Amino acid sequence: MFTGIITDIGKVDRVKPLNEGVLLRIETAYDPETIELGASIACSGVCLTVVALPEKGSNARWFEVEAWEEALRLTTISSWQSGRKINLERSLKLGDEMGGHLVFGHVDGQAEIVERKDEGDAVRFTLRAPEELAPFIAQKGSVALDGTSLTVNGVNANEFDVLLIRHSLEVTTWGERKAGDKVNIEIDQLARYAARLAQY
Amino acid sequence: MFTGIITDIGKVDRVKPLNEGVLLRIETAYDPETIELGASIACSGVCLTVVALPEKGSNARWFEVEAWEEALRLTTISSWQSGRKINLERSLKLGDEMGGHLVFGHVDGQAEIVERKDEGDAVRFTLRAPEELAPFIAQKGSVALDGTSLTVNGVNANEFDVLLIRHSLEVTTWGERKAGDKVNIEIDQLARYAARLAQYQKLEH
Amino acid sequence: MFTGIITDIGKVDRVKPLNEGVLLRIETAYDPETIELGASIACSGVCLTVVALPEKGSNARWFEVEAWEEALRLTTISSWQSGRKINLERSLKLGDEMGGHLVFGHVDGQAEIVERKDEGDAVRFTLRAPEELAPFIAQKGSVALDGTSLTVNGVNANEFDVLLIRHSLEVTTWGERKAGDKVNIEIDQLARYAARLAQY
Ligand SMILES: O=c1[nH]c(NC[C@H](O)[C@H](O)[C@H](O)CO)c([N+](=O)[O-])c(=O)[nH]1
Ligand SMILES: O=c1[nH]c(NC[C@H](O)[C@H](O)[C@H](O)CO)c([N+](=O)[O-])c(=O)[nH]1
Ligand SMILES: O=c1[nH]c(NC[C@H](O)[C@H](O)[C@H](O)CO)c([N+](=O)[O-])c(=O)[nH]1
Ligand SMILES: O=c1[nH]c(NC[C@H](O)[C@H](O)[C@H](O)CO)c([N+](=O)[O-])c(=O)[nH]1
Ligand SMILES: O=c1[nH]c(NC[C@H](O)[C@H](O)[C@H](O)CO)c([N+](=O)[O-])c(=O)[nH]1
Ligand SMILES: O=c1[nH]c(NC[C@H](O)[C@H](O)[C@H](O)CO)c([N+](=O)[O-])c(=O)[nH]1
Repeated sequence: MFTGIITDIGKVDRVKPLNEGVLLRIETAYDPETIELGASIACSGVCLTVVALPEKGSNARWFEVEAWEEALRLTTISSWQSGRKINLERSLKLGDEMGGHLVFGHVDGQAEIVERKDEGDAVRFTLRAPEELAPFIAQKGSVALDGTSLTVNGVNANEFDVLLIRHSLEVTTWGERKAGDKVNIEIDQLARYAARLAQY
Repeated sequence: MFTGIITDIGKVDRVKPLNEGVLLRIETAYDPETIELGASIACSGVCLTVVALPEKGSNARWFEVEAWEEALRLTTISSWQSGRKINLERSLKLGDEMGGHLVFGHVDGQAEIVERKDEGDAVRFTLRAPEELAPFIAQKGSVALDGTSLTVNGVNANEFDVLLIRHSLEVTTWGERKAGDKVNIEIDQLARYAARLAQYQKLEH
Repeated sequence: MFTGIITDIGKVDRVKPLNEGVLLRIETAYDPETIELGASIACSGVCLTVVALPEKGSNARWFEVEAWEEALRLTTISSWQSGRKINLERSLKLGDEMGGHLVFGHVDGQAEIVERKDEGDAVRFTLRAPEELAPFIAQKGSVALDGTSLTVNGVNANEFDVLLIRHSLEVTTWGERKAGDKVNIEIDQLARYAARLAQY
């Protein structure tokens, strides 16, 4: 589990093909001495488990993860190539506060940025989400876009807007986002359960 | 408390029947110096208390647990024989990373594997959950199956699917699971809070 | 921080009025050499700081704490008189085992015991929760009642059930608890998250 508070901008070093999957090497500012093997890291909102770390003595700062069929089909990982900057977040530690938005790294699909407009030192992004996600939006709660916890402001069916503040643009990949870009979308976990309960 | 991140594959050494209970001796890779009597260890998702350990200074690596009436009835434990491989997880300590979700080790019942499909080096498992548990299983939600924190992908009535990654298949008992097998199911406690608010709001109006 | 695993039954020796507060002197079985000035101790679920200790060379086994407006308003502290037995728990350190659940020692309010019923070695307590907390008390959920980590056995409107085992009744103030008694209530992190989302 995560909080959607991005702590690093990672970089895709290499993409290696696996049997119906990809091996991703991600460059990070995180100390590999603080990353245990098997740790869960949210990579642009995708929960992935660390499978390899640099050799003892090596000055390299990377971690390796494996993205399989569900992650490839639904997430932006399908388009990831060497040089791609990605949002990073470490798992929530027992004792730390949960905050206003829990993020599990279970992305529903890809939302598309249709408009980017500057509003002072902040940037308003207008997005379109897959049709099936529309009833979860309009509820105007919090959403995880590329692993970033964001408040849903205006809504028109499957179209919605988010306001990215100066700090968020600086410390996340949102500073380089533009119209046409695909982002990972994760609907609020409690809202998922509430909607599933409503079916019965 | 647990997170559903399996850290060892234990092996059932001894199965001893007691008065409405069973004494289980589990061989483990865990350091005996890290385990004290009264410790809680999730055994294939079942929270069990350590009742016996090897002698002070011994190199033997095992721990004993007792599964009573509730555990024997709701869980897969009733079928556990000597040689059975089980998923193991230590209780969360202050400051430990919660890699999965909040897992309590309180198994709600048993889910049956209806299909095992290869997805390259990953494996898709289709499961049938008890009817009562179905409203708590949501698409892209969390579930603890044999104590393993997993993302629920598709859901159709009381049937749902999960994708077991290569890493999980290698470090858990999921690598040997097949169609027809019964697994321990613990629905996400977060779903109970959604059900509670909906129950309170219904009683209100 | 705390886990809800009570380690001592303290006794209130003195209740002294302060300017906009209350000073409490608590007798404890804790080793006096292990209690340092400024240490956090959960007193019937209320996180309070040690303000005074016995002087150099004294054999006395007490500690002093100060309760302010928030604690006096929300907790049972306002009703505490000399001779009152209270649950005690020392603060956790990074890496400590957590036998109960995550307890911050920040009580949300007071729950009232409406019924006490024997069930073999165990005792079933029925409690009335404040209306603001009631929609966030769910079955199988963890709750801190008088600082004791307990599982919610059943729910019904504003009422909920907890089952107190023989050991818990023996080592905590729950053994002397009766119908009509007010207890401190602290909802867990999941309940707090659900309450925060409903508030938003
Ligand atoms: O393919 C993977 N999926 C994993 N999880 C599920 C994944 O997050 C979802 O399939 C994705 O978010 C799309 O829903 C992984 N871990 O959890 O560690 C992992 O390492 N690899
Ligand atoms: O720019 C924003 N940051 C927000 N949150 C903080 C953001 O998640 C972090 O700054 C970022 O993840 C980097 O840590 C928002 N909400 O939480 O709703 C929001 O609407 N906009
Ligand atoms: O039978 C037992 N049940 C226990 N707990 C409840 C058990 O987890 C559930 O009965 C089971 O998960 C089914 O719901 C134990 N501990 O908690 O330690 C234990 O040692 N033995
Ligand atoms: O195989 C998977 N592992 C996952 N997580 C990690 C898994 O719990 C551990 O690898 C395992 O418990 C061993 O530590 C998943 N998600 O978290 O979503 C998932 O969907 N599939
Ligand atoms: O009145 C006090 N409140 C304190 N904390 C907050 C207190 O726990 C809450 O007000 C109470 O639990 C009600 O929410 C103290 N410390 O933390 O040390 C203290 O010493 N005194
Ligand atoms: O009597 C109980 N003790 C429980 N836990 C142990 C209790 O917190 C301690 O015995 C006590 O705090 C003294 O250390 C319970 N749960 O944890 O759920 C419970 O429901 N009932």
